[PDB]
Amino acid sequence: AAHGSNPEQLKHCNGILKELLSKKHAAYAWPFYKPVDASALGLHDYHDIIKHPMDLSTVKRKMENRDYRDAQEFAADVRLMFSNCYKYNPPDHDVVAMARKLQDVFEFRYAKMPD
Amino acid sequence: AAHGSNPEQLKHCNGILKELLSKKHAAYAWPFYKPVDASALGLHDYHDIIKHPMDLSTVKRKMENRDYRDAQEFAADVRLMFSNCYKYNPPDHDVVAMARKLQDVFEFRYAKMPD
Ligand SMILES: O=c1nc(Nc2cccc(Cl)c2)oc2cc(Cl)oc(=O)c12
Ligand SMILES: O=c1nc(Nc2cccc(Cl)c2)oc2cc(Cl)oc(=O)c12
Repeated sequence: AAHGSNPEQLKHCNGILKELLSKKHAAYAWPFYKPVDASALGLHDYHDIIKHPMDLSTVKRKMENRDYRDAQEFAADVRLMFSNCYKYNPPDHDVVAMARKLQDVFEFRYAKMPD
Repeated sequence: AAHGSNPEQLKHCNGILKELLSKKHAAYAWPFYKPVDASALGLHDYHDIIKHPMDLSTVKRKMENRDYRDAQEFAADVRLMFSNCYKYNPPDHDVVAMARKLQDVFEFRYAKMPD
């Protein structure tokens, strides 16, 4: 159901995406810039636990390829990225605190979606 | 695409839903128990700002009526509820702090989804 709102809402999503990637948030966004390299980090159970990896460079490639048909699809991916982090890591890990901070940035601006 | 996982994942979702409704979290979940009554609260702009209201009693009715076909649909509704709160209220409002606490409960247990 391609709504006329979809392109305008996808622009807002792209703006959020640019912000998450910006230096404003780099101190806590950086773990999510690129796909988790499980072997390089010694996390040999990561791909058994996480069945759908996601990261901001993948979200960016999808946006640039016009893969997302609506804001909801884009939001599901960004939230999947954070969920994977909450699934794999103990709740008191530093990367979890970073994920919650970035997700806070994401959720509050996603909530400002034009409609 | 009804996967064989969908009913088992929908059980996990129903467990999350029961937990969000439980007395364990009542001190911060209560604003989300029932649909926002905008007139009763004097929020005469609420339904201009919020185009898709959502609350836990609606999520519960949908679950009981077998409206959700998958965990993703259920998660989109719960997150919509929180997003509506972040959209309408100033970020330093008490209800926003409550929403973030409840959403924390939701996201960390949603991340434990069987798969
Ligand atoms: O989201 C994650 N991002 C990262 N980034 C990362 C961390 C250290 C070095 C480099 Cl090059 C990248 O690593 C993770 C490790 C674990 Cl255990 O879980 C995760 O969810 C993530
Ligand atoms: O989610 C919300 N839940 C509530 N509950 C609520 C608040 C006071 C009394 C009663 Cl009976 C219910 O009120 C809200 C007011 C505003 Cl401004 O925004 C909101 O998002 C919400």
